[PDB]
Amino acid sequence: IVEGSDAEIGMSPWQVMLFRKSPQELLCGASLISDRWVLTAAHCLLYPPWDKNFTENDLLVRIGKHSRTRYERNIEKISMLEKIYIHPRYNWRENLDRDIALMKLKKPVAFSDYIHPVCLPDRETAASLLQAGYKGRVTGWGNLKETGQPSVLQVVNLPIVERPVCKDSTRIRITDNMFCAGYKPDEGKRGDACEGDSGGPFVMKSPFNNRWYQMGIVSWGEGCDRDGKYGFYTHVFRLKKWIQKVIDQF
Amino acid sequence: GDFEEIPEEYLQ
Amino acid sequence: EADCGLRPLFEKKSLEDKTERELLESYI
Ligand SMILES: Oc1ccc2c(Cc3ccc(OCCN4CCCC4)cc3)c(-c3ccc(OCCN4CCCC4)nc3)sc2c1
Ligand SMILES: *[C@@H]1O[C@H](CO)[C@@H](O)[C@H](O)[C@H]1NC(C)=O
Ligand code: NA
Ligand code: NA
Repeated sequence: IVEGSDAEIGMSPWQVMLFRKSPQELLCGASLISDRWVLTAAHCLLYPPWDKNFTENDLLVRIGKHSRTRYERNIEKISMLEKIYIHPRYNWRENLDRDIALMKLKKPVAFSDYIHPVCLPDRETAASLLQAGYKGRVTGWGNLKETGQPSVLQVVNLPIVERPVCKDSTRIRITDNMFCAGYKPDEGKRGDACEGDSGGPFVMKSPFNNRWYQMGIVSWGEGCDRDGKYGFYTHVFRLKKWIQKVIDQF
Repeated sequence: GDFEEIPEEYLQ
Repeated sequence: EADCGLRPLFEKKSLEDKTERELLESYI
C-alpha cells in the first residue's frame, strides 16, 4: 500500500496472506469469506506471461496476522489448501477480465478476535454502495512505493471513480466485471495498492446494517499511485453467481 | 527483511 | 455467514476504528 497508515489490531480480521512454501515469501493478499473458503485474484495463482502457475501444494494461507514477517505465535493460524478454483473464463491474455479465484482450506479455521469472515454483497448492497465518489478501504502488506516493505498491515481509503474516467486513463479495454478507484490529480490526496497487495479485498461498510462487505478484489494497475492512473478491481457482485456455484457444488 | 521461521508442521 | 462483517474488537463492542467515519461520510 502506498500512502496508507498502520492498521489497528483486529481492524481487518478477514485479511489473509498468500505465502509461498519455498522460497518462503509473500505472494499476494486474499480474504476469508467462511470457515473454509478464501477469495483472491486468479492472477496470483495463474499468469503465464510471468511464468506463474501455482498449485495447492505450492503454498500456504496465513490468517489473523498483523506483522508482515514475524510468526505471530498463538494468534495467527496457518492453513493448507485442498483445492483451487479459477474462473473458467479468466482472461489472462488480454485484460485480466474475471480476475477471481476460490481456495478451499484443508480444515476449517476457528474464528477469534483476530479471525472473522467478511460478507459478500447482495444486489441491493451493490446497487446502493457502488457509486462514484463513495469510498472503500484497501489493506495489504505490499510495497510502500512503486520503486520498501511495511512492518505491519497497511490501510488506505479510496473513492470509486466514474466509469468514463477509468476508461480514458488507460489503453486497456475495461469490462463490466471491473471498476477503478483512487483520487484524481486535483483532489490533493493520494493512495493506491501496489505489488504484493493484489488479490486483497476492497471493502465498504454498509450504513444500513453496519456490516463490512467485500465489493472488490485488487486486480491490476499500471504503476502505483501515479497521477492520472487508477487501480482496477474485480467486481465481486457481478461474479457472485460463479462463487455460489463453486461453493454449493464443491 | 526476510520472514521468520514458521513451524515445520506447516511445511509438510 | 450469520455474523459476517461484524468485527469482534469493533462492531461487537460498539467501538469505531480510526478512519471508518471517512467512509460513512462519503455515502451521501
Ligand atoms: O492499483 C493496483 C492494483 C494491482 C497492482 C499490481 C498487480 C498486477 C499489475 C499488472 C499485471 O499485468 C500486466 C498489466 N496488463 C494485464 C492486463 C491489463 C494490463 C497483473 C497484476 C501491481 C504489481 C504486481 C506485480 C508486479 O511485478 C512485476 C514484476 N514481475 C515479473 C515476474 C514477477 C514480478 N508489478 C506490479 S501494482 C498494482 C496497483
Ligand atoms: C498449470 O499447472 C497445471 C497443473 O499442474 C497444468 O495442468 C497446466 O497445463 C499448467 N499451465 C497452464 C497454462 O494452465
Ligand atoms: Na482508453
Ligand atoms: Na493514481
